[PDB]
Amino acid sequence: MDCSTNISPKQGLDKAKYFSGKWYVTHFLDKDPQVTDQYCSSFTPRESDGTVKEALYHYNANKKTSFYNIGEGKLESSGLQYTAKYKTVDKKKAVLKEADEKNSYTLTVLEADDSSALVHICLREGSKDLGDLYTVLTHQKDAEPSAKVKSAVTQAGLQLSQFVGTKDLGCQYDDQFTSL
Ligand code: HEM
Ligand SMILES: [C-]#N
Repeated sequence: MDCSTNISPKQGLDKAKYFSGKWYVTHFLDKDPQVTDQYCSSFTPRESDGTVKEALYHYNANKKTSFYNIGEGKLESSGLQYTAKYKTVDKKKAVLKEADEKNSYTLTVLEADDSSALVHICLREGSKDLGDLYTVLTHQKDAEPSAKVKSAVTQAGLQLSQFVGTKDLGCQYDDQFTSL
């Protein structure tokens, strides 16, 4: 399944609002799961001189297992958009696999304000797009997304009610891992 084509970062976005705190996914819209399991996610993005580093957590709400990654990529000349290669780590950040050259994701920020954000993620391996995801983000677990971000969903051509809301999933987070 092809990642979504009309995706570009919102211009005028202040990078300090996006590379701020930690993010929790409150809603996600996944185009074509080759998996039926539903996930929760939290991550902590930081940027310096155009390089983005982010600690990334996923919790499988069906199996009740968690996995961990560290992404690294460069900002585009376009604005708040980056393609990241990623390490696979354990909960203590010990590296299981280094980043490689075939596995990457491209994250594009479509809205970000003081409390909330809307991003798009296209996950790829080699010549294949593996996932396309929109995620609504907030800075605390189950905080309400802002009006601005709900408007950005509607402006992306989407319906917020068609996203999966993560509150109902019994999410568990590892706030230790996403600290720093
Ligand atoms: C609630 C939000 C999310 C959902 C529902 C979701 C869903 C998934 C699923 C189903 C997988 C495949 C797991 C497997 O079977 O190996 C996956 C992997 C992955 N996701 Fe997400 N994801 C979420 C958030 C994010 C975010 C925010 C990012 C990036 C900042 C991200 C980046 C990745 C990466 C890099 C992998 C590959 C991990 C690997 O190959 O081991 N995901 N995600
Ligand atoms: C995750 N995509």
